[PDB]
Amino acid sequence: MLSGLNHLTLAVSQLAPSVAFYQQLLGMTLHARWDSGAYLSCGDLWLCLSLDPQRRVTPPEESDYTHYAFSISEADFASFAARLEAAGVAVWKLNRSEGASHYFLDPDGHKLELHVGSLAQRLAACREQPYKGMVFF
Amino acid sequence: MLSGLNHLTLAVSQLAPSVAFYQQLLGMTLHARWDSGAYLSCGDLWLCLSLDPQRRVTPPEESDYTHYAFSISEADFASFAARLEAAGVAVWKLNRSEGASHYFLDPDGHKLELHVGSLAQRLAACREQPYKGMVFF
Ligand SMILES: c1ccc2c(c1)CCNC2
Ligand SMILES: [Mn+2]
Ligand SMILES: [Mn+2]
Repeated sequence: MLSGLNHLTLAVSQLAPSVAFYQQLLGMTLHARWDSGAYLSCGDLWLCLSLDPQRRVTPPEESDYTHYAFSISEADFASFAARLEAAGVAVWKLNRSEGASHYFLDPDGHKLELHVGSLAQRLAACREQPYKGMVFF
Repeated sequence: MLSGLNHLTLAVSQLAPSVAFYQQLLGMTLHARWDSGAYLSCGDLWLCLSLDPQRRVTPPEESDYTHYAFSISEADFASFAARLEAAGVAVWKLNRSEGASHYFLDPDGHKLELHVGSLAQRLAACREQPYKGMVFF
């Protein structure tokens, strides 16, 4: 039986700028780094950055909608989003189609998101403003 | 301040086979489905499947090392791997690291993993046998 996400591994093209992005800019905890990777945590999330010569810096119009959202409180959301904007972090989406979210890119174009709210809260919001064809189980 | 992973969204080329894979084969709970996506949970993980015509069915040689690992107990690992094998699910890598791992592909070629073990366990093993260039913080 599967019980959750054990870890997220992101391939990165340049290890040091990626470590800086996740640790310095996003505030995640850096536990270890080596010549070809790093281990970080974000709350209970284990994040692995893996130096991969195959990773390409990918513009958002070239990649699909696969993305990774990080939880933030309602009190912290706007100032964190505004700080990323002021720091020049690139974006990839503007329309809030799934609640209070800020969509931004990592240095390699991994699609990231700040989001306020749980799945339960999402489902409750969708009952009032459902997607097309939506069924709840 | 970021407090964890809020959700993982996978772009999928065909919604029905992806729902079958995550719900029926992998045993995740399906909470809602709409014409262009679905919401599932796996323990604390909120998974979103998003129907995306830009998703290519991608051979593993043509994608980078970015991947998503799910937690499973040691006791359940071998029978779950055998279930995936019986279903004909392709493997993209053999395990050569600490902790049991099974590296398998989803219908669109998303790189998945079953892993037994925490970040703390990995760090303890690395302290005893550090990777080349490893520094701890
Ligand atoms: C460094 C960074 C990430 C990973 C590994 C090593 C081995 C297991 N799969 C994930
Ligand atoms: Mn999202
Ligand atoms: Mn892994």
